[PDB]
Amino acid sequence: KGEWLPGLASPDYLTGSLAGDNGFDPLGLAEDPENLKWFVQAELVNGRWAMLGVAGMLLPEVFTKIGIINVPEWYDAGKEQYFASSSTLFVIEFILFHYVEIRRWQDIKNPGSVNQDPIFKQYSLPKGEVGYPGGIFNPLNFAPTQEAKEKELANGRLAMLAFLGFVVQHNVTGKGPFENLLQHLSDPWHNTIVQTF
Amino acid sequence: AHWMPGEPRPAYLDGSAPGDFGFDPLGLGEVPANLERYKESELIHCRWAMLAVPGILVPEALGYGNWVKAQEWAALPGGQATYLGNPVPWGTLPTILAIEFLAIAFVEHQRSMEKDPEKKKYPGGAFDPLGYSKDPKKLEELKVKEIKNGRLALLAFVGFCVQQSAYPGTGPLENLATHLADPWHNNIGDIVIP
Amino acid sequence: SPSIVISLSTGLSLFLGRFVFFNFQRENVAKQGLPEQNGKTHFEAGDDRAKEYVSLLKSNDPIGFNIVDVLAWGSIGHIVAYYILATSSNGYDPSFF
Amino acid sequence: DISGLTPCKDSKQFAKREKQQIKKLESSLKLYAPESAPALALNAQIEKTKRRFDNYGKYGLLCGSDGLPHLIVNGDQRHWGEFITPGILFLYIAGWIGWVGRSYLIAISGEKKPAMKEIIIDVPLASRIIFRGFIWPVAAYREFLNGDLIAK
Ligand code: CLA
Ligand SMILES: CC(/C=C/C=C(C)/C=C/[C@@]12O[C@]1(C)C[C@@H](O)CC2(C)C)=C\C=C\C=C(C)\C=C\C=C(C)\C=C\[C@@]12O[C@]1(C)C[C@@H](O)CC2(C)C
Ligand SMILES: CC1=C(/C=C/C(C)=C/C=C/C(C)=C/C=C/C=C(C)/C=C/C=C(C)/C=C/C2=C(C)CCCC2(C)C)C(C)(C)CCC1
Ligand SMILES: CCCCCCCCCCCCO[C@@H]1O[C@H](CO)[C@@H](O[C@H]2O[C@H](CO)[C@@H](O)[C@H](O)[C@H]2O)[C@H](O)[C@H]1O
Repeated sequence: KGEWLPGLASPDYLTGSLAGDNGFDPLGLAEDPENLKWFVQAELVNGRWAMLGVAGMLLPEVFTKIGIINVPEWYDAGKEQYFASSSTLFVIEFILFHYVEIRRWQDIKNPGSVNQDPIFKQYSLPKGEVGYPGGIFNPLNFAPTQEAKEKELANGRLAMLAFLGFVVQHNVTGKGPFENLLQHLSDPWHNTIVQTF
Repeated sequence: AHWMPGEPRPAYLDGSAPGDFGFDPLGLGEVPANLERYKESELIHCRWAMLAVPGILVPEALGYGNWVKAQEWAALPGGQATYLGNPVPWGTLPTILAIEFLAIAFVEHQRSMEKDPEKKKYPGGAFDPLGYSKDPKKLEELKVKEIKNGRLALLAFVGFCVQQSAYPGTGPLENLATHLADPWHNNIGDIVIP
Repeated sequence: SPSIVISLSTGLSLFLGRFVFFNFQRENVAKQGLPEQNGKTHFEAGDDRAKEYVSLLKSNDPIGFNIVDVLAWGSIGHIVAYYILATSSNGYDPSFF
Repeated sequence: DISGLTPCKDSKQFAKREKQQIKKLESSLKLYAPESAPALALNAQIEKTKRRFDNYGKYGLLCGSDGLPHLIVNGDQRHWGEFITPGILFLYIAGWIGWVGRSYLIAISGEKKPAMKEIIIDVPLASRIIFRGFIWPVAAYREFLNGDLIAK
C-alpha cells in the first residue's frame, strides 16, 4: 500500500495483504511469519483496549468541565470508596479475565476449535478469521470489510499514542489532560513543553 | 470430553479407563507400571479423603470444637481423650499409638500381599456385602462417580488445610459463617494482598 | 514395671516377625543373594572365612524360624521397650510442641 | 531499622564526618588570598561536599555505627533503588551489546573469509545492525520460542 517514508523501499516480507500495511518495520521484528501473526494479534488487542481506556479517561473530564456530572479525575479514581473493597473486585476481574483470555488463547492456537458453546450445545460461532470472532460479537451485523479494519487499526494506533501522551504529560505536570489543553490554548506561545524547565 | 478443548490428547490416555479426561501436562505416566501404581495410589487417596471429610465436618456442627483442637490433648502431659463428651478410660498417647500402629500395619500388609493387578484397586467379594458390583453395566458408572467424588474430596481437604493455615484456630464451618456474614468484605482478597 | 513392658514388647515383636513379615523378609532376602565379587560369591572367589553357616540356620520349626530371626526380633523389641521406659521415666513436657 | 541500622539523617557520626571534612578543607583554604583562584576552587569544593552530604541525607540511606552508608540488597521495597534498578539497567545494556555482537557475527558468517571482516570491520553493516538492539528482549524471547537460539 502506502509508504511510511518516501524514498525507502518497503520490506520484502510485508506484501500489503494485511490491513493497515505501510511497510513500517525498520528494526526487522516481523521477519518470521509466526512472529508476524503473533504481533498482529497483539497489536489488535493492545489498542482495542487502548481506545476504551482513552475514552474513559477523556470523556468524563470533558463532561465534568461542562458542568453536568461531577466525577473524580482518572488519577484519583482509585482513592474513592466503592461498595466493595478493591481486593474483591480484583479477584473477580482476575477470574473472569483468566477464563476469557484462556478461551482466546485456545482460539489462537487452534483456529475454529472453541467456537462451540460449552453449556448450551445448540449455539456456535460462525466460521471466520482469527481476531474477528463475529457472530454474537457482531450483533448489528456489520460487514468486516477491509476499509473498516483499516479505520479500526488507525484509531487504535492513535489511541495508543494518546494514552502514552496522557501518562507522560500527567507525570511531568500534576494537572490532567483537559486542563493542560485549556492552559495551552490560553497562551500557545508561553505554555508549551519547552517553556516548562 | 477433554480437560481443555483444542488440546491434543496424549497417546497413553485414550479414554477407556474410568475418569479418563486426558490430563497429564507433565507426562508422568508414560511408563505403564508407573501408570498402574499411580492409579492405585490415587484411588487409595480418594477413598481416604472421602472417609475423612465427614469426620472433619460432623464436629463443629455439634457442641464439639473442631478437628484441629481434637488433637491438642496429646501435647499436654497426662492428657486424656474424650468421645462425644465422655472421657475414655484407655485414652493415653502410648497405648493408643501402639494399637493404631499394630492394627494399621497389619491391615496395610494384608492389602499389599495381593498380586492380581485388578484386585489391588477393586477387590470385591467380602468387601461389598450389598452386591452392587454384580451387574457390569452399572459398574463403570459407579467407578466414574467414585473417582469424581474422590477428586472433589481431595480438593476439599486441600481447601480445609489452606483455610486453617490462613486463619489459625478456625474451623471450616465458622469460616463459612464468617463469609456469609458479609460476603463483600470477608473474602480471599484481603489475605492475597495484605 | 520394667518386666511387664519388656515381655510385652519382645512378645509382640516376635509375633510380628513370625506370623506377619516372614514372607516379605524371605522374599527380599531371596531377591538380594549373597554378596559377589567379579560375578562370584566371596567363598567361591577363594575366601574360606566367608562360608555360610548352613548347619546353624537349620531348624525344626514348621515355617523355618531360626535363631538369627529370634535374635533380630528380640533386639528390636528390647530397643523399643527400653525407649518406652526411658521416655516415660523423665518428666519432659513439650509445652505446645 | 534493618539489622540494627540508623537512618543517615538521624546519625551523629555523619555530621561529625562532615565537620571534619569541612575543617580539613578550611585549614588549607586559610592560606591563600581571598581573591585568588585557589580560594574559589576550595569554596566550590566545600559547597560540593555540603551538597553531597545533604543529598545522602535526603535519599534515606542507613549509616552504620561507624557513620558510613550501607547498602541493602535484600529486595526490600524501601531500598530498591540501591541495587535492583541499576541491575536491571545493566542487564539491559549488556543484553544490547551481546545481541548486537552476535547479530554481526551471524551476518558476516555467510561470506567466504569472515576473518578479513573481523580484522577489518565494515561500518555500514554494523551501523545497520547496532540499532536493532533497542528491542533485544522481544527478539531473544521470540527466537527462544521458535528454537533458533541454540545451535543443533
Ligand atoms: C561478541 C560478543 C560475545 C558474546 C555474546 C560472548 C558470549 C559469552 N561469553 Mg565470550 N568472549 C568474547 C566475546 C563474546 N562472548 C571475547 C571478545 C572474549 C575474549 C576476551 C571472550 C571470552 C570469554 C571467556 C573467557 C568466557 C566467555 C564466556 C561467555 C558466555 C557467558 C557470558 C559471560 O560470561 O561473559 C564473559 C565476558 C567476557 C570475558 C568479555 C566479553 C566482552 C567483550 C569485551 C565484548 C564483546 C563485544 C564485541 C567486540 C562486539 C563487536 C560487534 C560489533 C563489531 C558490531 C557467553 C556464551 C564464559 C563462558 O564460557 O561461559 C559458558 C567464559 O568463561 N567468553
Ligand atoms: C493498552 C494501553 C492502555 C490501556 C489503558 C487502560 C486499560 C486504562 C484504564 C483506566 O483509564 C481507565 C479506563 C479509567 C481509570 O479510572 C482507571 C484506569 C485503569 C487508569 C496502551 C497501549 C499503548 C501502546 C503503545 C504506546 C505502543 C507503542 C508502540 C510503538 C511506538 C512501537 C513502535 C515500533 O514497533 C514498531 C511499530 C515497528 C518497529 O520496527 C519499530 C518500533 C519503534 C519498535
Ligand atoms: C521354645 C518354644 C516356644 C517359645 C519360644 C520363646 C518364648 C522364645 C523367646 C525368645 C526371646 C524372649 C528372645 C529374646 C531375645 C532378646 C534379645 C536379642 C535382646 C537384645 C537386646 C539388646 C540388643 C539391648 C541393647 C541395649 C543395651 C544392652 C543397653 C541399653 C540400650 C539397648 C536397649 C539398645 C514356643 C512355645 C513359641 C513354640 C515351641 C518352642
Ligand atoms: C587391632 C584391631 C583388630 C584386632 C584383630 C585381632 C585378630 C586376632 C586373630 C587371632 C587368631 C584367631 O584364630 C584363628 O582363626 C583362624 C580362622 O579365622 C584359624 O585358621 C587359620 O589357620 C588355619 C591353620 O593354618 C588355616 O587352615 C585357616 O585357613 C586360617 O584362617 C587359626 O588357626 C586361628 O588361630
